[PDB]
Amino acid sequence: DEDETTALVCDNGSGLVKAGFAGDDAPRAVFPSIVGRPRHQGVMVGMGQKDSYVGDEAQSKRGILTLKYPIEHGIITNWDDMEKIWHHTFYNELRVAPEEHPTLLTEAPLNPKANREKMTQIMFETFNVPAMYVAIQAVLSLYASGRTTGIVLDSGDGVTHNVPIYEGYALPHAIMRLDLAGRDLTDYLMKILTERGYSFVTTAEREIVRDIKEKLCYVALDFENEMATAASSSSLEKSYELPDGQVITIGNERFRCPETLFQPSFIGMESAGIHETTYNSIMKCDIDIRKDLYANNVMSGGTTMYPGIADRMQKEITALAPSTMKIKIIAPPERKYSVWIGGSILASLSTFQQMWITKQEYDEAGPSIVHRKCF
Amino acid sequence: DEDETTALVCDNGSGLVKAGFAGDDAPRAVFPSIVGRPRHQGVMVGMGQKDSYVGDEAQSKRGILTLKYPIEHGIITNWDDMEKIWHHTFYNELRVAPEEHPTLLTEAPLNPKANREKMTQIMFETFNVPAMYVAIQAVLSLYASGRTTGIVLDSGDGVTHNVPIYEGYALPHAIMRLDLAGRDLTDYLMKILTERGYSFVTTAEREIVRDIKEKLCYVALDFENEMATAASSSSLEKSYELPDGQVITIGNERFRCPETLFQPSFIGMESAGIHETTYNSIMKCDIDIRKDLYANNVMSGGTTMYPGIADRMQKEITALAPSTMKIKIIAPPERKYSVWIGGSILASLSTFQQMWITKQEYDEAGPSIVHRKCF
Amino acid sequence: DEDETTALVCDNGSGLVKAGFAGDDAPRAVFPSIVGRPRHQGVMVGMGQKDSYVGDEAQSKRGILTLKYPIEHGIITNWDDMEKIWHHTFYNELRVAPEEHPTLLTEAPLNPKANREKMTQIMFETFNVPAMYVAIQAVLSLYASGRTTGIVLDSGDGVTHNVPIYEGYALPHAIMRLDLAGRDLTDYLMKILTERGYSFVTTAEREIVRDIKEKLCYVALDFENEMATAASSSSLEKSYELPDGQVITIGNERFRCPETLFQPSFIGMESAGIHETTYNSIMKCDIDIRKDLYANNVMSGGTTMYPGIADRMQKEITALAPSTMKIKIIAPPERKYSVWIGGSILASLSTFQQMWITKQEYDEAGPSIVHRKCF
Repeated sequence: DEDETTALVCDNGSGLVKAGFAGDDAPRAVFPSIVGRPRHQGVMVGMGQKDSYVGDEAQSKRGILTLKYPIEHGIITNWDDMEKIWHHTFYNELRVAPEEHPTLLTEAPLNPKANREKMTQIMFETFNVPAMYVAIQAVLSLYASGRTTGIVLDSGDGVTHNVPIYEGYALPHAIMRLDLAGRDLTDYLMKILTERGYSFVTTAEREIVRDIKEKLCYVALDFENEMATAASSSSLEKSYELPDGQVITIGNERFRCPETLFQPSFIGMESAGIHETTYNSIMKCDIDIRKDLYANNVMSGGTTMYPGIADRMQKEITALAPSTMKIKIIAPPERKYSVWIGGSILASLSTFQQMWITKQEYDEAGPSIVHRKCF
Repeated sequence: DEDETTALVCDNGSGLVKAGFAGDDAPRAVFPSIVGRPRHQGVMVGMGQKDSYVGDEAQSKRGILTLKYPIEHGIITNWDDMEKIWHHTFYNELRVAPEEHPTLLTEAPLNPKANREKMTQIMFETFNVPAMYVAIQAVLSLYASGRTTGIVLDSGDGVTHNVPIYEGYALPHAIMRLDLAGRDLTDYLMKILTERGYSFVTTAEREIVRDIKEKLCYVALDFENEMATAASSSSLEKSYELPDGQVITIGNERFRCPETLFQPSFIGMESAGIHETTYNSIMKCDIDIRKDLYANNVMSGGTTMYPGIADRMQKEITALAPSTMKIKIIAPPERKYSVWIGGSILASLSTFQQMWITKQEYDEAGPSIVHRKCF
Repeated sequence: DEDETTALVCDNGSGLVKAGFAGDDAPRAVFPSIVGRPRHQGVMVGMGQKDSYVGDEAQSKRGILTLKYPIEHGIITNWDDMEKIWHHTFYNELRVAPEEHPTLLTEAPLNPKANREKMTQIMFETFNVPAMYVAIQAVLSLYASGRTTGIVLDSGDGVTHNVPIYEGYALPHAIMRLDLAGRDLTDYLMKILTERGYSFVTTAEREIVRDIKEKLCYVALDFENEMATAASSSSLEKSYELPDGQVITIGNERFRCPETLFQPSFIGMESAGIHETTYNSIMKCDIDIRKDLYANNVMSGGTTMYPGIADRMQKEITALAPSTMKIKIIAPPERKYSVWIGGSILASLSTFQQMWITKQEYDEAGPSIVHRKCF
């Protein structure tokens, strides 16, 4: 803010990319993370007002774009289209030069070592940004929620991580990476459909599977109790019309898919569901740490959107843990965008200075600097 | 035969249609799959001893036939001419009534739902065939080979499939379709030729492009290594004169087209060439299958017809995959007809009892019978 | 041999399972202790030649298997895969029926009540074995060493125990269990590396850390003196190249990791190291027993494998313990396998018969039989 280190905020999420100024309630420019290259070349018949297709203009008219995804799962296949993406982001809708103001970015949990310096290198050395920082996705949520201690589960849509939080910042040991997330459930559902006879192999119908799950699917109170229920037909089979060709009936699979977070055995993971993994991180921390960790439990992300994810967690948690303190699960009305919300709040507040990384700080210790200050 | 279920084998594919009886090791009748109706027409002036033009007599004449192609990419646009095609197939060269003997047919991979029942309807209802079955094209090839292990890459000519095989039938989950195939190369060569200065837009010269490619074209050991070699004009440019009235000099382009099978970037595909696609299919189908798959990889169809196809695969495969097992490429002397050869053996053998569909099984499970029995 | 006992010897160890006949110099059949199920489902394409993957054949494929470990901390998570493991052990390489001959098994110290009987139940009632015994791991090592009294430290890999031994057998009261061991050191090394800038979160690099530690690591003599030495780069930093693409420099950390064995303070636990706990076990024991205990000290297991481990013990032990008697540390040329090289002597020998537990005795006494004959 006016030759101040503050930080303009860009969230690099799987669905859309949100960017804007520090100290502002909502993002300015929003577009899909895709960059166009030719798909059926033939040669250039003519070019539609630009060399490469990037952002909102590209998605609306589709076609030429190969639907190349620079960012997914937190990992980037090709850096070259990225330079164009930030160009569209700052110059076209923000209407401000990146050189003039500070930049804040969101850090996907357990991201590769190469990416932090590479992302930073483009903005400082290439475009001369006065300062910039990449924020920890899990840490931001805790301050936004208004709690100073606990355990936070936070997934943007790409990956899911369990990060315990203490008065001091958490370090690698306790934190674990989980492969179960909301996008995963959409992919998982197609796999189960195979036994009756329904298949959606191509990306054209990929969107449809996602649509089916959020409007009609729900989370079973207990999978073991309701399995017996599936023999009869009433609640499990519901008539639904898909606009394109045929009727689809889904019963047991509607709840079988959501059941994945609590029952990983069907999908194929060694680790137990989300409630079991929560116990592991809390247990190995320092002994005075535990009493206020249990009081605050935070559930967030796309996979917690279902009709009652929060209710299941309380029964199970109290059985294998100490009974000397309150157990409560906190789930905000809009936990899915809790990731984005924390980042905007950080920009607004000046408490954020201890947390961030300076350009000079990167070469004092080298490429290992991101690990040194954050997880 | 006479009443035993056995089989009559008729193969509908991208080149020619082969028909015969089970227990027989060679085809009885072969003709191109084309049916003719008037072209310029002018109403009618008489009949050329054939109401509709079908089979071997038709192709030699050319001229009158519309060159209507009943089968494209595994999909048939018009079924009315189909009835005539089988009429020529069984009644003339075979000299046996379809009504009298059971029929075995070949299934084009990832074929549309409408076609299985439609094909079945023509035989059992219209012509009263005692029994029939449709067999999956990738599965048949492995038995002719005699191998009980190995991966089969097979293309009729129209399409390319990377279906996994383990002495059984594989589900839709592990099978991929590729838009890159042997007929494709013939079409591709005209497309690339446009930058150089040659055009073959009309259908009259469509046949000619194929002829150029098979006799003189070859597959470069490494495209990256020989690009430099292009400047020297000795091996690359050969003087060939086309029978009609033009001279065509082809150099870099002769191997540039073959190069397409291993380097899709010039054509315009997001996926990597056939060797990479093989890795994609191998990772997903089953890990334990891999040790025996690399040793026994099989290349078949029009695509692998060009000399030197087997050697390139050996160098490329070891770079992105495990190095704990033997690497060899197996291409039989007549891999182009490998699809048909395997099918005859299944008809001949009594093992196929578990694997086939009877005349009233279709009625018992309804239109959904094909899906119930096979993927 | 067939008529009476003699007894087969099977050691259920940390990395390999050894089985064989009595009176034998070495074990007959050895394989890794792992059982596989499908890792990523996608049901089955063909079959990997077995319903379940067990032993040496299973390890070679290593991909499709779930890497489920039947033995951890001397505790078995799932009994069902165990039945298959013994099936491979006796029928495949021994080429003798378990039913025909008696079985001897190694007992992990301070093991759960359920396990002795459960292990016994499978072999007797399920397979009708004539006789089966489980031996005390700490007791066997002492006889192999040829010493009748002393303090024995023995760790296979999973756990570390300090059990003092007198002319008569020891009982729970004067024995201790430690969670710090040789496999722990492999895990421990990753935790320290965080300060320098190296992190290996995944299991793929887990194996690599183990490789680093045994070839170059050593155990520092008096840690407090050596910290000043840390400034000098001649001994602490060595250049070593990792096969997968990274450079690893280990200095202070190479000796600091082994240090944890003697200095628990760095990790954050209030549990004392091996030399302090040695004092604890001896103090508990009767007053006229200590003088012969101090003269002979036995060190064994993975922990004592590193060069220079024996010398440190002499200096440290006398500091907090009495100085009125000779202090000597005895380490055999091979102590890692000392666990296994104990059971063989008291298996081959006829004397061992009085010590063991047999079929009828288990039923006659009941669930209390393990306690009745052993501490």
